[PDB]
Amino acid sequence: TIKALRTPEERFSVLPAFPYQPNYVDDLGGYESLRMAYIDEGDKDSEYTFLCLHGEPTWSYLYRKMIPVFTDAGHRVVAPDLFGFGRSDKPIEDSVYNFEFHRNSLIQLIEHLDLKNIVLVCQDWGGGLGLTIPMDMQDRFKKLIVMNTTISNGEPLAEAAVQWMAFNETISELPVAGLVACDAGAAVNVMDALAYDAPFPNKNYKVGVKRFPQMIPTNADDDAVKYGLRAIEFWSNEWSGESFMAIGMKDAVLGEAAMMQLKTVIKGCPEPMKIEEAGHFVQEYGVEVAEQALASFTM
Amino acid sequence: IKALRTPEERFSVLPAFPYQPNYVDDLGGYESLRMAYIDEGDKDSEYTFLCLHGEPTWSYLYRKMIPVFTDAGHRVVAPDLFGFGRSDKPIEDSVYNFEFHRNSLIQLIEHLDLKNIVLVCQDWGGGLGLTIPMDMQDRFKKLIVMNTTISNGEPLAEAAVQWMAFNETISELPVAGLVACDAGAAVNVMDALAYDAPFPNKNYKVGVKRFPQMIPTNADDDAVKYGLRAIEFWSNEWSGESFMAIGMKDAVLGEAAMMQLKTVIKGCPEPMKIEEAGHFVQEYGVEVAEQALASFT
Amino acid sequence: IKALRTPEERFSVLPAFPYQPNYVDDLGGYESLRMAYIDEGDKDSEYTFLCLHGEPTWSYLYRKMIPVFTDAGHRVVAPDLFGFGRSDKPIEDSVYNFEFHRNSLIQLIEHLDLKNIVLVCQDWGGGLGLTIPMDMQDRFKKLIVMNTTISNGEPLAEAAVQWMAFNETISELPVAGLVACDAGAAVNVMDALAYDAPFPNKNYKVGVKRFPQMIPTNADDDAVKYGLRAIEFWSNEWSGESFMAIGMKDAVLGEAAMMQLKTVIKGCPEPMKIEEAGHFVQEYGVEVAEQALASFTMI
Amino acid sequence: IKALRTPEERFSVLPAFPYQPNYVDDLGGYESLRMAYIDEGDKDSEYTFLCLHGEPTWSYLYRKMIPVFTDAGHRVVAPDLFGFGRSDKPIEDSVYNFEFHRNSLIQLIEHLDLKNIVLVCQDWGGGLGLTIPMDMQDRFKKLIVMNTTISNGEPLAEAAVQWMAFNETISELPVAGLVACDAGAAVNVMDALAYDAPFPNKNYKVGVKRFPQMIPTNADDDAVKYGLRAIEFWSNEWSGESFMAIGMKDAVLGEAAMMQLKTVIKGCPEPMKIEEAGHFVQEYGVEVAEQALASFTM
Ligand SMILES: [Cl-]
Ligand SMILES: [Cl-]
Ligand SMILES: [Cl-]
Ligand SMILES: [Cl-]
Ligand SMILES: [Cl-]
Ligand SMILES: [Cl-]
Repeated sequence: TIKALRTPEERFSVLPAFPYQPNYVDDLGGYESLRMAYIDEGDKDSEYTFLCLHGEPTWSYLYRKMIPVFTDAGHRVVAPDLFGFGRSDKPIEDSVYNFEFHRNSLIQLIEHLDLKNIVLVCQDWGGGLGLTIPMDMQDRFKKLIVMNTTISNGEPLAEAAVQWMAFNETISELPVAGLVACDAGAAVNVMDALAYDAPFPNKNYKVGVKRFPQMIPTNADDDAVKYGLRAIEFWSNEWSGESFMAIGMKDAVLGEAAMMQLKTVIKGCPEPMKIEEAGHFVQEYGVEVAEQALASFTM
Repeated sequence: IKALRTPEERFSVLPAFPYQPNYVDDLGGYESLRMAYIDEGDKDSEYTFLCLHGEPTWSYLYRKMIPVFTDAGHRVVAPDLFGFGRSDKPIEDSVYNFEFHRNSLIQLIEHLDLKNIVLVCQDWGGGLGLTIPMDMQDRFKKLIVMNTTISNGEPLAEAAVQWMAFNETISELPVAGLVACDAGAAVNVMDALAYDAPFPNKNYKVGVKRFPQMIPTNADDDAVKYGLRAIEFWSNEWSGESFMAIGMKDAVLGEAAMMQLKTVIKGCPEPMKIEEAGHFVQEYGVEVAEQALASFT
Repeated sequence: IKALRTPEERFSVLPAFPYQPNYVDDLGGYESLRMAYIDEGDKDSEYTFLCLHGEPTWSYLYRKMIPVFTDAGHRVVAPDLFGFGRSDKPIEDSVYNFEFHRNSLIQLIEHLDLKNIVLVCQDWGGGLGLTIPMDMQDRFKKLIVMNTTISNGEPLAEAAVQWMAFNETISELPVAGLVACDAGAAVNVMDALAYDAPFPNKNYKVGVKRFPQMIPTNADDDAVKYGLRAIEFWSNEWSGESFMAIGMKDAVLGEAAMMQLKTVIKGCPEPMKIEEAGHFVQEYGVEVAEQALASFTMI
Repeated sequence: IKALRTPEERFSVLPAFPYQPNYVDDLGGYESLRMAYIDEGDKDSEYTFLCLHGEPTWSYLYRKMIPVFTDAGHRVVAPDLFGFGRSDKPIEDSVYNFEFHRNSLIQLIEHLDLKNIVLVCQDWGGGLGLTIPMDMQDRFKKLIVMNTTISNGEPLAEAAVQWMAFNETISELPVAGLVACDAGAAVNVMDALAYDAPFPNKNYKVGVKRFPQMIPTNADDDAVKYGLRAIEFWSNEWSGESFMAIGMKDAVLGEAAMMQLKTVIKGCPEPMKIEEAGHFVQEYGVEVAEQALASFTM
């Protein structure tokens, strides 16, 4: 009963670099009839499942270069499109989108597919949300691949983050393909730009895109920080898995400085892979990340 | 003419393009269709740089070049074609064609009574604009030409055919995406905002859709009829100064196309070849405007 | 012939080019001048990819292409021209000329009795190499061609004249600098080390100095005499398959020069145009090797 | 001091750096070792921008910044360190060390009697230069800092250790190659020529070889002794204005290392973060010089 738009299917008819048939779930508890799209590739009896979480303003298409590396190695991959993104349904009311709304959708998806032996792969809000999940499902998660992201700790926001919020407030709507192409350079072509704009025929479809910047916590009393501080405890003290970090250096907000701070709270995190040519959207340079992660790991 | 006007709020964040736009809505034949244009520098300047955009851009594309020209004491006129920028946008596909666009520019030129014109063009800016001086010879003095072509009715290159099929298969062209993909580090997200600004949705993009369809496949197309006469004009009648800048990272209208063009422009000096620039040469255009001016008398 | 041999210690750090070099020091006419060449793949392979470098490179330039060819079951031969790479380096200016280089390659071909050759060339690799098949038509089956030209005697374009004057004004050409400037992110500092490795000082660079001087300024030059015959061969006699890849960021031998070249190669398909590649196309050469092979009927 | 002088013909093609060099060869302690330096702008300018290069560069690195400073009515002094640029080049390994370099700069400063100094530094330029104001407090007014660090004795990051082992294992460092790899499109072949110009062969590169060897691995090192006293100075005694520009494409002294540095510079505003710039920030330095000047009260 949540008012939402479904992106017309013709928007997805030209996706040559992402040739997976999407799967759908529309009975997640609390979200009844809101349909979540997700990629599911590799053998269901694979030992390990790579759960690949996107953020703002992307979808599972972002993971198109990483997915084949994981499936070539004999693993399963699950890459959902968050509500408001990709091929998932898109609520049209501002207030529906929040930290809890997104986090719980992922928790429900995980329990719906009964995912186990999970390698969490995350970036941006993918990590902001996703890194807060294993603490409440410890037996499901075994390893972590982390890219440009952060866990909210409630500290005053850096100028770059504040500027980002004010930008998204002032503009008519965010140019989604524009933003990604500006970040990724030669790693994104016009076919990719088409794919990134595909979910959003107009601004009525971009309420989730509008809401993510507004959701960045400005005080310690936000859900993002409440969950965040518990997660930091989990990765520092409870976590006993293997991790791998890849940093896109051309990121003024969640680049090297923010990632190294994050590394300090992930117990066992080895030396990060630092990709000088990569921006915030690390997965556009993600073949070598997926290869090196796998080589580093004991599968 | 049935058309949409882009809401003004779309243009409220343009820090790199701080000109107040001018408007004309009584061009002969286009009555009530409002054309937006930049007009900067002293009206009594010796020379006027007439800067013509193509697909899928607007006068914003010239924002780096304009200050170079005005700093040197000249006037600049940079119109937004109908279907683009802040101009009105016809909603019927048949309204857009080679004559529709060419005549709009001819009318604008006569309306402002532009004289001592330095034609600056690229893409359809040139496809159209390079066909104009032959029919108004005394108004044009010099030429700055960037990645463009004059239609000659020859077989289409494979890249151009692929471009047409792309635009016919997709839902709509990702405007900011395309420019950002082409121009790399020369374009930021504020620029992407500007390029997407004219087009709240695909109903505003009928002109953007039509440009690729207009690429001529028949020697009886107006583009080629005008085109062949233009080639004669630049080769035999033109007596002005010219300067060419080539964005090398262009698979359709790059070096090969530009060198062929140079052969038909009498007096055209050695081109400036910008290895880092793509099709949208004006995003690398400060040094083009500087070198053009230094080369010119 | 008086020459210098680059000290072996210069080549001790080449992790991206882990082939043991072969040597030949009794090529007819070049007695005791030792030519280095890579030779990889089964000797009885159907086809041999003969990969010719130009100014101021060596077989290292082909390091990304070689594994693609050998992983498809073919043999690869990549010589270092005299004055370059691991080959011996004549110290007298006059020894280097079009005939000197061309004949060394002809002698190497006969010495190894190479047959079923796929000619891979660029720069002087092509300027020289594209003139060889007309005098050994039975040996050559296919062609992979990148930013190069065949001399026709026409007045030189301004860029080429500027290149000759710049070479003749400077103390010496900065070898690694030039390649790194051209190839961008496709070359790292380990690659720069490899490109500087042949040349401890300018006494080793007489061949490097001579190549720009050899660009023909009169139609009686050997480059043009052989050149015009070659043009006839590719346009009327040649009956093989070809594939052309153009590095677009090349102000001298880019798109315009390569399209002119295409007109004289009978059967040459639509070129692969690489927007991110410069003159040194082989630094972007994985995809060139892959696509060449896919385009070819390798039987 | 046994040294080589780069033959003058090496510098005959420098169209992007058309300043006539000045020389001093009687710096106290340095025998007749001749140091080259650029000195532009009016000699009586209020402020002098002292622009310090590091490994493996010279004053040429500052060619894009110098005109911005001189256009604004200021003086610029940009020395070539001994072993670099047009300066003389000791041929013995042990002559190069932290003290050797630091004292050369102190002597140059006292020789020209430089006064209202804006310290501009990067790499060893900062490693050395940032340790000088604490012993000449009255002569320094402001700071422009780019990808650099002050030695604190803490464990080396893996990338730094790898950098040292690289320089040990190779025949010699490809100087133009390294700079071109870092700066990309901001450097052309004419620039590559300028960067290789000081070094006809490895005999001229002893200072280039020695800088990586000089990186301190633990707290027992002159770099760190000076370093820890400098950190105190910038944190507690410094009262001037500062401006930081970070080249983000730097795996060693990029955003993480620069933000750590910012914490010890009292009054250091938000850094300018240049996504396209590498370690050699000055190759992207026009906008750094412009924004520094706009940020400053002079
Ligand atoms: Cl719907
Ligand atoms: Cl949808
Ligand atoms: Cl966000
Ligand atoms: Cl078009
Ligand atoms: Cl040459
Ligand atoms: Cl160092």
